[PDB]
Amino acid sequence: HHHHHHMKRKGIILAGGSGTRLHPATLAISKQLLPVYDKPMIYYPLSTLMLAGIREILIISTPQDTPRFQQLLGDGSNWGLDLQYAVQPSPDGLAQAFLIGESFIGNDLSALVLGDNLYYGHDFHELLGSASQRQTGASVFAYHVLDPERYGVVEFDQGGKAISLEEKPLEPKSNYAVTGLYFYDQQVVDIARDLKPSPRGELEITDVNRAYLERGQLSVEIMGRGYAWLDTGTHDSLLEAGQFIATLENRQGLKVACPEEIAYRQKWIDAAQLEKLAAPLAKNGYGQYLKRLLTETVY
Amino acid sequence: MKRKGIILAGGSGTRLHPATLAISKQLLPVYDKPMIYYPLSTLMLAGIREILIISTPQDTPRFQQLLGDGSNWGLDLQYAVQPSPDGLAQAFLIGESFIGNDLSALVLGDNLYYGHDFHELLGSASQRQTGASVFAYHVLDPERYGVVEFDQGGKAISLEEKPLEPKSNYAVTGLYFYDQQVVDIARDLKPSPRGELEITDVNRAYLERGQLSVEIMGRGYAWLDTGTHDSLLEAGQFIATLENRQGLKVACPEEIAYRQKWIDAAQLEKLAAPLAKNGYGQYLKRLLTETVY
Amino acid sequence: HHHHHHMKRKGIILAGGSGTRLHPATLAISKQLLPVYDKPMIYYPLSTLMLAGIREILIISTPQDTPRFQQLLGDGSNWGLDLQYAVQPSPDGLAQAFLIGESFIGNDLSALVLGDNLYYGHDFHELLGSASQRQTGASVFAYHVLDPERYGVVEFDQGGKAISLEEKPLEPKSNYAVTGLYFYDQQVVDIARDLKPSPRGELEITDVNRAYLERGQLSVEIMGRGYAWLDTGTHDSLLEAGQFIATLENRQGLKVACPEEIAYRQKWIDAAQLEKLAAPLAKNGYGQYLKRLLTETVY
Amino acid sequence: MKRKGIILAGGSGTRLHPATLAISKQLLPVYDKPMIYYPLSTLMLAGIREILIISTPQDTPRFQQLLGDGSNWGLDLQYAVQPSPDGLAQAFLIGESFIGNDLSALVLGDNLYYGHDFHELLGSASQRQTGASVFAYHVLDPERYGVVEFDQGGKAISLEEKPLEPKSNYAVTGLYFYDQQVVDIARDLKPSPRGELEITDVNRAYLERGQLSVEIMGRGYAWLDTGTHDSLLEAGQFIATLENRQGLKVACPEEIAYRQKWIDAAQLEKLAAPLAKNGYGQYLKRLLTETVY
Ligand SMILES: CCNc1c(N)n(Cc2ccccc2)c(=O)[nH]c1=O
Ligand SMILES: CCNc1c(N)n(Cc2ccccc2)c(=O)[nH]c1=O
Ligand SMILES: CCNc1c(N)n(Cc2ccccc2)c(=O)[nH]c1=O
Ligand SMILES: CCNc1c(N)n(Cc2ccccc2)c(=O)[nH]c1=O
Ligand SMILES: [Cl-]
Ligand SMILES: [Cl-]
Ligand SMILES: [Cl-]
Ligand SMILES: [Cl-]
Repeated sequence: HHHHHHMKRKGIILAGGSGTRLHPATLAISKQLLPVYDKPMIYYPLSTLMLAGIREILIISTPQDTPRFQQLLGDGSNWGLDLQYAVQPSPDGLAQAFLIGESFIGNDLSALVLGDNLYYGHDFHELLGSASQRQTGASVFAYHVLDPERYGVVEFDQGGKAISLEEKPLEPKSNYAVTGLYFYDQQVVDIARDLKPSPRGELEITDVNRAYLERGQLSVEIMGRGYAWLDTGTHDSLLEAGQFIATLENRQGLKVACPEEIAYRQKWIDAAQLEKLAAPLAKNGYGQYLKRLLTETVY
Repeated sequence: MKRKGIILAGGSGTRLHPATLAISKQLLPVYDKPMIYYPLSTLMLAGIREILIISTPQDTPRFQQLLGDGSNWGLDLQYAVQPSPDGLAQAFLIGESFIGNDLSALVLGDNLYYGHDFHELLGSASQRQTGASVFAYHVLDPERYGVVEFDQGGKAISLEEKPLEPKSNYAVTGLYFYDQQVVDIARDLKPSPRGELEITDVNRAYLERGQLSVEIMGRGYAWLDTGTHDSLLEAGQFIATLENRQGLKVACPEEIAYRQKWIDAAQLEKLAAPLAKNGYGQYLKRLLTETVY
Repeated sequence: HHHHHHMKRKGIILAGGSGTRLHPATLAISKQLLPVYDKPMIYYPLSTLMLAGIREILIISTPQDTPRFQQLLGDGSNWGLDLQYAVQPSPDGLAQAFLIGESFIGNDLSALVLGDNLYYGHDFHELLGSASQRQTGASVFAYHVLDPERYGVVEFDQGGKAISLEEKPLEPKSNYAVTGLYFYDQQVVDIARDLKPSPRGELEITDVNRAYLERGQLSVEIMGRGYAWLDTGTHDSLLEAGQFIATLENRQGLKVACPEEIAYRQKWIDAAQLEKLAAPLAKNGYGQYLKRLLTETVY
Repeated sequence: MKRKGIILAGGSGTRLHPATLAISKQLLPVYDKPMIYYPLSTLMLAGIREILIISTPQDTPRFQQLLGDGSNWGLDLQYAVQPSPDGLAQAFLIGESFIGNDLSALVLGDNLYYGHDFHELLGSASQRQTGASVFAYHVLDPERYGVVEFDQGGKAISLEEKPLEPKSNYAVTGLYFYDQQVVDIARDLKPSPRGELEITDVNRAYLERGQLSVEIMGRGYAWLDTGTHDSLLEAGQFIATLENRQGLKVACPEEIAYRQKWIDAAQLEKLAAPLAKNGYGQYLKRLLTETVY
């Protein structure tokens, strides 16, 4: 039948099971509900989507922990967002987010973020706003790491054009890992639907990204060394991520990934709404921070 | 007589929100294990195997999920709820039937202890069949705690809960040993000016009869609580620095049960199987074949 | 007499005494020779000047420690720089750098950096290159901090124009501290010469900066929250600075403030020279890093 | 008999360059004090007051500048040089005349110890008038150290220096107590395959005569060395976490001398005056008026 034709990019946060890998620390709750310093891990990637201008977001978690994500985040209305929830019964891979979120996505552009990925740096807002406005094809970010063999790895020719993607290569072609933030057009769900599980039994995001690469529709932007991309893969790196955020925040007196703040700066909530969000947290440093935001100009 | 143990793992209010909005503090990790493994380990090192875990209505089921009935670790665990955070002394009313006619010990669910001959420092408090024993520890900010005053001869003469003008820098730690008198003392407590049933009031009751032993926990011991986001990060880094230097874990309950002969080599072997692919299971398997002094 | 008229901006690092403040840790050596993680503190501000394109640099230290700075840094030729040395017998204030360095500066533009100031962030190269190219007036950077009362503080009108500078105000007009990096034109030495000591007995850089402000020649650029400006004011912040750098470097496998690297990327030294600098450090991670730089493209 | 002490604070080569290019590692800070305060404090806690400090030619004058003749702290300090890093056992040749006919103890200038009843753990090694005493400690990477093998009954039967295939995870720490035999044993040592005079060879010489006491330093003690940039940062954070929690310092030599009665309240008062405006002087002044148990 006939369709008609007349900002809308939707977001997805994958906040499912980290299996048994960080057990026993994660036996009683999801990794993405563990705090990084002063706030739940999931505030960080949520803030990343918000900085990209995305207000309609699906959170994918396990059946066991969806209610706790719901208690924490609600339907998003407090922060000028709309948050929806979906469950992932079995951790069958990151590309399953698109099958799980098919109805949520509809006919729109989308972005996927890993619920345990934290980014920090300058003009991040601008770096994200950019990729979001590129409507067709896919956009990813490559970042120089010490251990590229743990990641999807991008190979570049001498001109600096991406020419290949390999998932966890034993002999990486570069030290450039693909980060856990992905922007996609309307082709992604069909590409995902045609994926066959890898030898590990999982539906691989690198296969989605390779599909765009083969079509000549993959933009790979370098996220330079002056950005911090932390993930919380080990107990040791989770501790480092906490110390990192604590050092920045205690130095600056400004928070990284405060959603109330980001919504306020985006004009998604007003001063009066922000004041209401501060009232219940007024006795701790978090509510006090929100209060101070109403009476200060921050450039 | 036998001594039963109680871990109070109740609500920290809104103090660490939003980090703790979703889940209680004592279910969160300190480095590589849930915070509550640490006080549980403290009780186990005092030789206590019958333990009641008290937490909020919402999270008691989740402590139950995490720890089970304890039989996998040669423990006997029971659970109870504290409907509202109305004071630490409520532990003895909530746990009155659990305690029965036995000796007891209470540990706070967010207290972490590290040091040498702990097994021995606890055993000597555990051995007193009469009176109460507590530990005093020199801190920078005594006003946050129950504060003990000593006379010139080193005798404890007063306790004040969160004084505006502390008499010393010696705070009472969150580990308490009691005789058969504590339930009856807790039953006669009146709420304090802050609307709480105070553990310090209990301790003062023993002090007034000359039945409070106040042992000094020396500077060569580490007492950490997880009261702020900053100190929480400090506790994790501390445990990480010790464990990665030594190749030995602090407060691994499976290891402690095994060393106490509460489980045998074959039970530990079974416990190691689920986490065989990660560091924790690998650690437990290694405990089967290594002599550690 | 008649003068004639036909990149040349010179740099100065103040690396003098921190008094007794960090004693006893600084009894046996200068604070600016203490390592921050894996390299001496002074590598960081030196790298900052290098990133600004400055190759001619004066290091001001105490008589006691100048030889150790000389042993460490030499005359700069190894790194495509020229380094000169001057002593500050008594810690009489930061603005004394211009009287001490008067002959070094000559008729040129200049930049002053504090030897204990560390900066990290994206397009820092570009942010510095910018200020260096502004030839007339002065350029400074303002950064939101938790404790502005410890610093020179800048006040802005509602339009965002700087209107006042106050040195360590008990009641700061904003949370914007002036950072320890300063770019000056040819007027600075005369302004410094006319300074009278403050009540603390010191020649204040904020008085120099106010002089430019009163003339309408002070540019104050915001260094945003996605940049890290760390100083090493306390034992606690020195520890945090070390952990910060260690987390970035171990994540990325790239160093912050490696002068050999920066000189190589600036074309001030070639591959063969870099190879020679790596030979003596070949057994440790530092020399190994320098070696890897010859065989890798880093964007 | 009296026991003299030696701190070996010599060169770490190019291993931590460029951090240590300008100055030796043991002059750098661990948190708030120079690294060498920590082993000095260890000797002082073992009751040792006559101490020889051995370092590189370049930096001995700077240890002399930092520490003086020790009389301000009720110590008797002397200095000597190790012209080249030719093995720890060189300490006893360099210090032969210093030692004379007395008992001795050697500590490495970059070893940091923390734990309870250290004063007591050292005093019991200090009391042996015959033989040698060392401490073994469970580590993750024993191949970096002198490694001790035990039989089934817990007896030390072998030592290997940096084995490719360690017999256990028990490393010998950098603190050694010796009787009058050590100089003569060191004098007969031959350089090892690595061109070093080995402390492990000295220790094996005592072991062969059944005169090596190998005490276990338990897991409740922290032994830190500052061998890598990473571990250096871990040592500082560890000391910071303890000191800021307790309001008490680890390895403050002025305090240790005062508690040992080597200086009096009036001497400490004078020592506090120079740094009165910072935390360290404020700490020392506070020690005059506070009972710390
Ligand atoms: C640099 C870290 N990112 C970040 C930024 N940039 N901002 C400023 C900002 C948010 C949204 C719209 C305009 C400005 C925050 O408030 N919180 C943040 O966490
Ligand atoms: C280092 C803190 N304490 C501790 C000790 N001491 N032990 C040894 C031990 C446990 C039970 C019976 C005998 C010996 C552990 O296994 N785990 C520990 O956490
Ligand atoms: C982001 C931290 N700054 C930094 C940067 N940007 N670079 C890249 C660079 C240096 C000079 C010219 C072009 C590129 C380093 O090599 N070391 C650094 O420390
Ligand atoms: C915590 C490590 N040990 C330590 C101890 N034990 N003491 C107490 C003490 C010193 C000398 C004689 C009697 C008592 C310190 O003053 N500083 C210390 O660093
Ligand atoms: Cl920014
Ligand atoms: Cl002690
Ligand atoms: Cl960058
Ligand atoms: Cl122990």
